[PDB]
Amino acid sequence: GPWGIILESLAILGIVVTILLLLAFLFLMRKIQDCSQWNVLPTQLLFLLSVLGLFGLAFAFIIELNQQTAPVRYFLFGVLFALCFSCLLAHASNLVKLVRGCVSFSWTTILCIAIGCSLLQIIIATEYVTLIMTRGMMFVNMTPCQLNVDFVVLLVYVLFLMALTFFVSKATFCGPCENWKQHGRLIFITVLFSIIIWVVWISMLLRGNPQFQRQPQWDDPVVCIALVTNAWVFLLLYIVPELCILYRS
Amino acid sequence: GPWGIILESLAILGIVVTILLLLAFLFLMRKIQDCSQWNVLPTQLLFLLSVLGLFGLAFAFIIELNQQTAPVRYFLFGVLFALCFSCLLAHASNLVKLVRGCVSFSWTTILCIAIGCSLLQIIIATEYVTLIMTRGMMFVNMTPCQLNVDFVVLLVYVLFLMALTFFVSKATFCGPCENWKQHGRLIFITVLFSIIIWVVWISMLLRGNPQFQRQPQWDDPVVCIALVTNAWVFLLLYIVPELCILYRS
Amino acid sequence: DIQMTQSPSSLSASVGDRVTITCKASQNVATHVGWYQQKPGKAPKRLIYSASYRYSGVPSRFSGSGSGTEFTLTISNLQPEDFATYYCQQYNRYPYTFGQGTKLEIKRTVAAPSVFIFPPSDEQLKSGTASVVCLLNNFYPREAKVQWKVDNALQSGNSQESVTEQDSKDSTYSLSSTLTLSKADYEKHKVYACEVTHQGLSSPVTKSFNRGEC
Amino acid sequence: QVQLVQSGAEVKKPGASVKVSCKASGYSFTGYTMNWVRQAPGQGLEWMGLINPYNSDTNYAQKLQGRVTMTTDTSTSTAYMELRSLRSDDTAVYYCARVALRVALDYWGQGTLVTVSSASTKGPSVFPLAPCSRSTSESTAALGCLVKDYFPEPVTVSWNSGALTSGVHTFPAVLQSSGLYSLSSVVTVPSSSLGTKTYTCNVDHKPSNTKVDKRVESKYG
Ligand SMILES: CC(C)CCC[C@@H](C)[C@H]1CC[C@H]2[C@@H]3CC=C4C[C@@H](O)CC[C@]4(C)[C@H]3CC[C@]12C
Ligand SMILES: CC(C)CCC[C@@H](C)[C@H]1CC[C@H]2[C@@H]3CC=C4C[C@@H](O)CC[C@]4(C)[C@H]3CC[C@]12C
Ligand SMILES: CC(C)CCC[C@@H](C)[C@H]1CC[C@H]2[C@@H]3CC=C4C[C@@H](O)CC[C@]4(C)[C@H]3CC[C@]12C
Ligand SMILES: CC(C)CCC[C@@H](C)[C@H]1CC[C@H]2[C@@H]3CC=C4C[C@@H](O)CC[C@]4(C)[C@H]3CC[C@]12C
Ligand SMILES: CC(C)CCC[C@@H](C)[C@H]1CC[C@H]2[C@@H]3CC=C4C[C@@H](O)CC[C@]4(C)[C@H]3CC[C@]12C
Ligand SMILES: CC(C)CCC[C@@H](C)[C@H]1CC[C@H]2[C@@H]3CC=C4C[C@@H](O)CC[C@]4(C)[C@H]3CC[C@]12C
Repeated sequence: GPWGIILESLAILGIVVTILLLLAFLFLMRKIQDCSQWNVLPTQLLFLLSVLGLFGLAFAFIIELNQQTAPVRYFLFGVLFALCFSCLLAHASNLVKLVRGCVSFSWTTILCIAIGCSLLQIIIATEYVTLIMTRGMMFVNMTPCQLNVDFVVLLVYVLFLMALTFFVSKATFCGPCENWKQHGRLIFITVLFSIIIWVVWISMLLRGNPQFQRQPQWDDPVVCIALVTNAWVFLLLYIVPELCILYRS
Repeated sequence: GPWGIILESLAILGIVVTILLLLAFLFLMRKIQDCSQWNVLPTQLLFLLSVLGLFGLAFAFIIELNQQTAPVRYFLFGVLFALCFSCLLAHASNLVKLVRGCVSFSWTTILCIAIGCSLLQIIIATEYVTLIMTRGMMFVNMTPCQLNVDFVVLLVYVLFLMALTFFVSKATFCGPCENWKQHGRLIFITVLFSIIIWVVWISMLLRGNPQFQRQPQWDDPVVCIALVTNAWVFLLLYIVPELCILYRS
Repeated sequence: DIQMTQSPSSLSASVGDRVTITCKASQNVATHVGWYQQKPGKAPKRLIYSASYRYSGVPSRFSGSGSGTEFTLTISNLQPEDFATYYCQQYNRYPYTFGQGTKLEIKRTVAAPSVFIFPPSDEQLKSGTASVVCLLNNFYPREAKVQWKVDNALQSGNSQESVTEQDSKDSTYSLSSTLTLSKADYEKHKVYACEVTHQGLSSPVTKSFNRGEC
Repeated sequence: QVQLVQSGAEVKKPGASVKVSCKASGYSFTGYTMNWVRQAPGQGLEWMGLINPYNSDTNYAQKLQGRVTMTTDTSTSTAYMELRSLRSDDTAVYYCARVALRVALDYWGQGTLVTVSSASTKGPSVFPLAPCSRSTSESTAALGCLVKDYFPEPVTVSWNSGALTSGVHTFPAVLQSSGLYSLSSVVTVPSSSLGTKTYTCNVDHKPSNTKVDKRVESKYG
């Protein structure tokens, strides 16, 4: 169908936009003097880089499922999504500690929370890919059900990161400080939309696609649609409002 | 050959000794009034509960590879050694926070550190075992070289835990208080002997065995000898001196 | 290896009939079974992968089912282009193993064969050998049993049978039995007969000739 | 779209080696594993081995190890299979089959026939097949041409090459113990047709360039 030419365009424009916003963030690193909201900026740079990685990875699902592209998908998908949600979790934890009235974390500490929370997913993904490509049969003799089950089960730590970020961002809603509540509100909205999208495509891939007798014709389309849509949610519900808030300061 | 009814007898004697050590530690856990020394009594019990788990696992190396024993080996070896070295690391960290004048951790915090420093190895081991059993050729279809390489590489995080415990137990030698550096000395000697044993048996399994033209009839005896020797080092160099020190009150 | 046994080896049916081919695996191969269709002289064609999925361009008449060690290919509405050889293959583990093949044949009414006999030519006799030919024209089914009787004696090991494929017009077979002898062996007997039996004939029919009356 | 084109049929001797090529087009050749499957005449399909073109990793069948060698050429995107120490049971049709993910052997080559025999290229010998005493009622007379002692396959036999199609049966060839082949081509005509119409068998053995055009009639000239 036309999903190979629409989504690719929706990828390509995204690849443009997440660069420009990246530039629109870097210049702000020369102009923001708050010492409390500046500490999140390297983490948001890493988040923008991970969104760019997601938009680039969408081509791996647009291009035919190959013995070359399957390790690329099975490694990069969970790793980049865990990087995004770990950056969101670090920002939400900084907001939790800021709304309560405590001194904000340094940017190095927030970057350590952003990177170290995504290292477990990196270890899991590299172990799975190395074991399949070395000890296994190089994805060759796997049924569509086996591949879908492995792809879903490989994302359990990412789902745990989603739930943890949801609860931590919800914890920002109470406290004596009110000017940090809007950042946590944006994070909460983004995580809720991401959770809804993830529930939708997991239910469609595991159960919806065999129900409509469209397996495995709809697997790569629903995963690519979910990838592009959630990357656009990351761009539009979190990054752009953060840019708007940081610009008027 | 000659390793029969010597390694097995040593394993049975170690089981009996460590059950007696469990009984003695449970007796002295309720017969102390110090709130600083008590904070390590739970986790060391878990340490002892790991050491016993080592000895019975030695039986799994007395029997040949088969199909019901190879996952048991490849899981329990890494899991139990990670538990042992994590308990040692938790005790060493509690000693490091002492000596320098600070208050000790709670027993819950030390036990949580011991569990969390081994949860990663648990995850790695179950991922490897499940992927070998389900999504790849099983252990009966693997060459001895591949089996030895996989067995050595599966313990990278355990080796990292050993090095971290070595460097933490080295760091407690500088301090005003003379009452706590004896425990750190015991931990340092135990970790150094474990490092020596691990280097010797890894070198024997990976490189010494093909150079001696005897493979794989010196794979299981060497791993079982190393396991029994390290468990006896854990009993005699750490558990018995801590028992003698704790008995003086 | 994993042995993959088909049942039956060959079955007969008509256009519009529903047929079922059963494949049995020695070991548990989960659902990693494909089904292929091969025509005489052409490469095998894909029909089924993963024991229940159809490739693109495969008609909906073919349906795969089963799991474990029991698999089934079902053709609902038979077509003239569906008559071919069907193979079940497993790809759970290496090496790949195929079935022995189930040949699908057109079923029709039983037709009696037309039986003729041809002597060796004199040019062939000048070459050195002699060949007597027994021809069976359009008949059904394929199972026809031929005896070579010379002077009311049964010879074995010196006859070769050629059978054509099913005809595209009336779905009938044809058989040719060739008996080979030397010239010195051929110039020793005087009665040369070919007897055939088939379950479309009341009695086994024979055709005889003698050298000198040709 | 996806096409696998192999080389032509080859005839060898039972001490030689054979190379079968497989040109692949319409897809990324590097990212798909290639199997090689052989079929004996009249038998089922037999799997021989695989090669991954990305890293030239091969996997052969147990009974074929030591004489099968699989290579790939990425620049021309062609998979080669070499079989050494050929035997008479290695006469088979060979296929290159591509493996894609989630599926089974979905694309196949047209097949290359390798015929391993010690016999040389020989011209066919054509003999007539006419009844001893015809026209005893029963107007379903049969005539034939027997082609014998030829090598290699194939031979096309046509009765007058433009006229006789009704009731023409060309039997498959049977490999004799001498190493050569033989078949028969029969025709069914009414018992009044012969004696007023000529009958010839155009024999068109290509590897020997032999045409015989033997005429069949009951005895006489
Ligand atoms: C599976 C592992 C890697 C997940 C790790 C999650 C960590 C990084 C998260 C989970 C809960 C978080 C804490 C939740 C609440 C608070 C209280 C606040 O006043 C300071 C921040 C602090 C202390 C957060 C720091 C970051 C934190 C500890
Ligand atoms: C699989 C492995 C690599 C996972 C590593 C993650 C764990 C061990 C580490 C990586 C980064 C770490 C965080 C970095 C910084 C801080 C701030 C400090 O005031 C409290 C602890 C806290 C919140 C750490 C908790 C533990 C943490 C999340
Ligand atoms: C913090 C919590 C949520 C982390 C959970 C970690 C563990 C339980 C998870 C993380 C990755 C998971 C693995 C990912 C992929 C597969 C392949 C599948 O065919 C069988 C299960 C298996 C092998 C999973 C087993 C469970 C697993 C090891
Ligand atoms: C791979 C991951 C899971 C390893 C985690 C190791 C953790 C539990 C270890 C590594 C380094 C350790 C710290 C090293 C030094 C100090 C300073 C001392 O005054 C208090 C204890 C403290 C703060 C230790 C606490 C425990 C610690 C943080
Ligand atoms: C793979 C996953 C499950 C590994 C989990 C291990 C990590 C995330 C956790 C488990 C136990 C944790 C430790 C528990 C207690 C303390 C004491 C606190 O004052 C500082 C942090 C510190 C030292 C934690 C550091 C991070 C830690 C080591
Ligand atoms: C804190 C540090 C030391 C943790 C290191 C974790 C990562 C890098 C390690 C832990 C377990 C390791 C795996 C264990 C076993 C094998 C099987 C071998 O045939 C290929 C490599 C492979 C698949 C390893 C890859 C690297 C790996 C995933």
